[PDB]
Amino acid sequence: RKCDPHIGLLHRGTEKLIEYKTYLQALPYFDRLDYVSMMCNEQAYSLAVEKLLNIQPPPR
Amino acid sequence: TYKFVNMREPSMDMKSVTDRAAQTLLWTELVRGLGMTLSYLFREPATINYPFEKGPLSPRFRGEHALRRYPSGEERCIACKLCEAVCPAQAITIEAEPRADGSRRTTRYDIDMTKCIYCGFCQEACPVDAIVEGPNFEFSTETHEELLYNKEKLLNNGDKWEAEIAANIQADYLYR
Amino acid sequence: ASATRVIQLLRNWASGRDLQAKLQLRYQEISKRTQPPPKLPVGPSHKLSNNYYCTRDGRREAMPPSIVMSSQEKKAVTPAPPIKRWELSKDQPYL
Amino acid sequence: DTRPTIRPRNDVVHKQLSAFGQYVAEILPKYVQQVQVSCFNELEIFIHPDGVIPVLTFLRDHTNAQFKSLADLTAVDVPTRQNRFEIVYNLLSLRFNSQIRVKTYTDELTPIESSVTVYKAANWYEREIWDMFGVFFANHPDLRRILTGYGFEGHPFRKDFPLSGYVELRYDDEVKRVVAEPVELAQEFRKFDLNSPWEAFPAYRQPPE
Amino acid sequence: GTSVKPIFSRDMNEAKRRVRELYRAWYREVPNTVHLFQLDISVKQGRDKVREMFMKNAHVTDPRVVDLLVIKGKMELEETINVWKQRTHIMRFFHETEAPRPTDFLSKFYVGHDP
Amino acid sequence: AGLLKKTTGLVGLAVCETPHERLKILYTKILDVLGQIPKNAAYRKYTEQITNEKLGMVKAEPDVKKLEEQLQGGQIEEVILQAENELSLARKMLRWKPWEPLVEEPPANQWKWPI
Amino acid sequence: GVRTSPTGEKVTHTGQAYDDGDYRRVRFSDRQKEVNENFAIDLIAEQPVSEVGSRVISCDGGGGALGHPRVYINLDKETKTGTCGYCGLQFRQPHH
Amino acid sequence: SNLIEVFVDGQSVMVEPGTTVLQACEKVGMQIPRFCYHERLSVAGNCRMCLVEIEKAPKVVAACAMPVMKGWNILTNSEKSKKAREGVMEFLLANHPLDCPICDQGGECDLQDQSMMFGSDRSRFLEGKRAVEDKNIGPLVKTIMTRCIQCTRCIRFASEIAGVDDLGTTGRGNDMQVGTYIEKMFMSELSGNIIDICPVGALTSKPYAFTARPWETRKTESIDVMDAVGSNIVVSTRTGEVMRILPRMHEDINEEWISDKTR
Amino acid sequence: TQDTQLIAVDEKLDITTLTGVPEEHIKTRKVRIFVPARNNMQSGVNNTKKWKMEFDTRERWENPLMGWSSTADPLSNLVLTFSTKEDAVAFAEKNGWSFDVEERKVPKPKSKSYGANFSWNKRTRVSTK
Amino acid sequence: YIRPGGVHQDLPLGLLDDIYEFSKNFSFRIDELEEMLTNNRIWRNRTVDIGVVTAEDALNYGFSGVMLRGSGIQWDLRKTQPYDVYDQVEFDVPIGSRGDCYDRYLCRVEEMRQSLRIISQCLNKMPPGEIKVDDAKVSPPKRAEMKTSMESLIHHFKLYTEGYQVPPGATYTAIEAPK
Ligand code: SF4
Ligand code: SF4
Ligand code: SF4
Ligand code: SF4
Ligand code: FES
Ligand SMILES: [K+]
Ligand SMILES: [Zn+2]
Repeated sequence: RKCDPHIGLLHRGTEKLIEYKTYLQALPYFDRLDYVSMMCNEQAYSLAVEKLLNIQPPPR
Repeated sequence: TYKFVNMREPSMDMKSVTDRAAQTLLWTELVRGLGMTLSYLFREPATINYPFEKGPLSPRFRGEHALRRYPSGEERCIACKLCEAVCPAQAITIEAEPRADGSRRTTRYDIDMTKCIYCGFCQEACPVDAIVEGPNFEFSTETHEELLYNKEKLLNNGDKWEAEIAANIQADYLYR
Repeated sequence: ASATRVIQLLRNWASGRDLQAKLQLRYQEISKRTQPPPKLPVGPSHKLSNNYYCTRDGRREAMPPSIVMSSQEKKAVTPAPPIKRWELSKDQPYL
Repeated sequence: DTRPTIRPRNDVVHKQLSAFGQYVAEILPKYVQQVQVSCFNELEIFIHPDGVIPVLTFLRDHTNAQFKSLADLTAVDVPTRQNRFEIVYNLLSLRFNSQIRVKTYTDELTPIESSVTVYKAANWYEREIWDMFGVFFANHPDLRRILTGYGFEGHPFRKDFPLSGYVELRYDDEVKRVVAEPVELAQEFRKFDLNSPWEAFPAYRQPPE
Repeated sequence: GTSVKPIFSRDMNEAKRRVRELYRAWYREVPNTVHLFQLDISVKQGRDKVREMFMKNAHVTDPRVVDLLVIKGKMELEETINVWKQRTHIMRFFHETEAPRPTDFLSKFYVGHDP
Repeated sequence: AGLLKKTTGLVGLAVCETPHERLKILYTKILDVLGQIPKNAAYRKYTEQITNEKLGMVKAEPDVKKLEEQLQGGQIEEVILQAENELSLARKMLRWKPWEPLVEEPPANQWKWPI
Repeated sequence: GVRTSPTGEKVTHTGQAYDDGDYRRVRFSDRQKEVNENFAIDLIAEQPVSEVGSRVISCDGGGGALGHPRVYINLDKETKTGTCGYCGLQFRQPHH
Repeated sequence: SNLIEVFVDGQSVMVEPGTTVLQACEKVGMQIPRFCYHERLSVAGNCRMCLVEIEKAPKVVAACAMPVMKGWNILTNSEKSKKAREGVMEFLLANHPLDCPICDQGGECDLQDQSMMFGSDRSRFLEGKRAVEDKNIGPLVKTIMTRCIQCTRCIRFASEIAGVDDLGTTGRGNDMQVGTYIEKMFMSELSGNIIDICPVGALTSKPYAFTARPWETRKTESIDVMDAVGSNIVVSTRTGEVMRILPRMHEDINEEWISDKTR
Repeated sequence: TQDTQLIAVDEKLDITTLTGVPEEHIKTRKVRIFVPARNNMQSGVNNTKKWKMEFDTRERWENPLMGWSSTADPLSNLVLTFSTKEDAVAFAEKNGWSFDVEERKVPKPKSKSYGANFSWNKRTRVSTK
Repeated sequence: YIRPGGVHQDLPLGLLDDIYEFSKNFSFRIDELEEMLTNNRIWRNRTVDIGVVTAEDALNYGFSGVMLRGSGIQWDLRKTQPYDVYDQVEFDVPIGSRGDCYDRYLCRVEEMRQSLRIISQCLNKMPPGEIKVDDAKVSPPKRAEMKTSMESLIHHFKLYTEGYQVPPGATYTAIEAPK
């Protein structure tokens, strides 16, 4: 009837260390965010950073 | 553009119901499943015979840090410490000191194997291609201590491999 | 490759497909592992002239968020034009 | 935009969010403090704390806004500001393919009536905020420590909380059970002072305050 | 600017009110949590553990915070009642492994540079 | 009109056997619930304009097929849902009273980005 | 040239040599210290000095891109053979 | 009063007559890039890095030595000013030897950080470079004269502040070198101060050399004890030990200069 | 302006009990502020504009192994940021912490005249540029 | 590999052909999956009509991707909000009718076929161009330029000490993950 999916059993304070590291050192955190579709996480981080930077990636 | 998936309609005619009734009674899609596995039984396996057969890799493989040396003999690391600053896990511990000759040389170069992540950032850091990730993965250990590498182990790893990693960066520095 | 003829027709029949046309193990179609030197191209702005950073400085081009309303006839408008209904894929219209 | 380095700007929708921002601003001027858009076509309208119900109820139900996809419930600590905790909502409009974002200000103690009614997605997010930042929310169905450890102390993403933490764990033979001793690091986090003392961007520079 | 929004405690008494049944439930809670969790702790020192926790923080006078520990203490109790917390979590309050930190300036001096 | 569809394309939402006159009567509902709002209020001047218009093209052609592209609201069955949502708002701010001015300016530099 | 301590403990090029009184020497029995026998100080010492007749000599260090940045070496000090900070290869100015 | 209002890049602010442009820029907060100009030291106007374009002028005005007039718009972010900034910045950087990993100024180099903000993203130099003989003076301060940008800050902080004739600018043009000509050993009590005034690693501290780098250090401030002055200083603990001493600016006690016996 | 059963809180806010820091780490921790002095080797100034919350340094014993600086001071690595000292102390008092003050290092007026560097009866003439 | 400002390294020589070798045969293995799972009555009766979720309930719960598309909801990030070059490529969005575990399972395997289509177009659309932006303040300069020019030396040095100076602000750049 009622379900409670308790979580935290793997929890790592990912963005807590993200604050102390810079963007490049922050990139491996994203690859370890989803351990199934890793480079898709890389895609989200790279798009976000270069969106702030007002710089677009080359077509290649 | 888009496309449905579960929009097939079952036909109510005498023919169509017969196949469905035959499928339910005489299990055919189950037998179809059986045929798929059986055809795979007669399919050759793809089991690499470790250790005698070893999986393929690429000249860019990252693992088992090892300081290199110049063709003269002097080690590459000038203690520029970009690897230390870059290292996203802070596994690198470098302390510099002016050597008796005058040029720098790290008196302490410990990279903690169980803090490192083998991201390959450290080779991209030092402009003298001092530290690189070699092709080794066969350094599993039984005590946590031997994983904690130091300058002496790093140099010994470099002298041990060197030649293998000498060609690796020769076939990859064009890409970099 | 490998296998013999009578085995192939056995697995061809049991799977209802021609597995010999394309398999799931690489035999000879794999590209040669050693490759010629990869001469890479250069950047689009790689030029000795008229390439000052005064032109391309995207980090600088960014403007603080343009404020419109602050605490200190008309017509209704939408955040964006309403989306349009996609048509069935003309390749596979019905699975 | 012949140069390929910088990303091109898009003005047609850029004016559209600002027009929609004023459209929202005029309707409910009791709760909208200020609204603005950035270069990367991202509009943000700022609401008052007690405004979590109607503003989202607006965006969730309006025939011309209809923002129903709740994106994320984030918080951003700013120790300088008195209301350091800044609860941030984020909504996506399915029909109008846009991303609204409303954020408020809140102290450590001051509550927010739970917005699980407008979006039940916030309910599970709401647990994290009190775990992760610690801001309690009023009349919440079940607001639980769900992502941090059992019986944790404090709020780790308060910027006053050490990265390493306060308690470390180990298995102890004399009790045959894991005991939480105070942390004692093998190596100290070698902080890096990474701030060039020259002006970074003259655009976003803070004038003499 | 002294006038601010309250959570539940409109006054001190309601803050005093919520502390009351919180201890009423928690006082009724100590004997069984030991019993089910197989803790080798007698009921008595379980009960007054809740006691000195209760006045380890019963010094602040702001009505907005006192009820925040009430709900914090309220839900630390909820997590215990339904076997969510384990042996390590219940014992964790019962500090065992660390030696007593120094009491006299002689003991502060002898340990190290720490104050 | 035409043949009544069997699926709306979304589970849960079913094809309405009474498409237009149902939408019309609930639309007259959202004309009248809006009545007890003062005219100077912005939501009125937005709504009755958007109200009194799409009450037009529904009665402009009773057929279901053309009216899907009159309002760009997709299939009519979800327009019933969304117009009902607009009805919900008119009831909601009947008690919100969201037209007197902004409650209080934000505490000093409460946005101030960067810091 | 690796050198040994009084307790048979070979020293590293950094100069570390744990004394007998050091309790941290007990991990060393039954096991060994890895010593880079190629002491980095004396595989550069035996390398000769090249003779180039210029006031400034590039110091790429061979290998083209595979080496160290081409820091230019000043060569006018008669009493000091100008060596590169990166690679340590001593360069010399013909004896006038 | 005689205060003169100047509409610097728009915003208009009063200022005393005779005040140079930089003081007006920093009055708003415009940290104008500079190399050869330090607050308590004579003006050189040499690096040409502080070139900013003034309104209604066909030429870019050397803001370093130039006083402000009655009403002026300092084009801080204009293309002409940035073009002037870019031209001279790569000019200084052109003959600069490629030893950032080797030079101790790495991470505390003005020539590095300035190029990050006010600089290009590539090079246009195809010819060779120039290498300078390292002048040897002092067992306490190290000279790598190939890295020198000839800002002459050392010679002015010597002759005015230290009040001692020690260094020169021997040579001419590209071959003019900062040094002592005849060999010496500059020996002032405050001799360990030119290390900090040097914008590049041309002059560095011998004992601290090759020992620690900026991001590792966690600066902690204190005062000097070696003298009764009590000079405010900055300690540079890296991992549990002191590397170098910096002269914390406080004006009255020590300004931002400390003698050798303290650093 | 916010009338919903507001309580007239006349006592200074003390949120120290909620954050649950250890008791030895709230009293035996001197907490200090100042605006960083510019790195004297770097003429750049865009860092001496913010106040920060930094603490007192505890002991740093060398590791028995290779020699990392093992520390047991969790609060040491807690450099915060503050726009103004008034906001800095506001954080300090809100979680009441033994604190001290420090005044913003303000520059003085550099009376600069390049025409002074050359003179006839004035001694500020410079011998070499 | 994918870093802010392009992609770190370039594609090794010949790898694009190997991708074609894999892609040409991967369609067969998915026919093997669908035959093994989709048709079998055990897979359906155990998984179909299980865990249904209405469209309004699904979306208002904050669900996304296969949660929405499988359960009737007509929405996909690439088609609607085109990020990167995903607009140029063509594909189909396999939405479902009912929206149970089975319908989601079929939605996943049809996206697999659609993924093959996107692979086919982009692999044949490979341009002549560089792998990272031509801005050394965000992208590391080439290793050949690393040891040749001073600007490249500084730019890589500073980029590898502190990184790059990102202009202030905030964003919610969101793309669809395969989940
Ligand atoms: S691979 Fe990455 S984590 Fe490992 S040592 Fe190198 S930089 Fe550090
Ligand atoms: S980055 Fe390379 S050169 Fe620099 S210290 Fe590390 S190993 Fe040595
Ligand atoms: S002084 Fe020159 S070599 Fe040293 S860090 Fe600065 S730019 Fe690099
Ligand atoms: S040595 Fe240093 S201070 Fe002197 S002129 Fe050269 S760069 Fe300037
Ligand atoms: S700093 Fe003004 S010219 Fe050198
Ligand atoms: K210097
Ligand atoms: Zn060299």
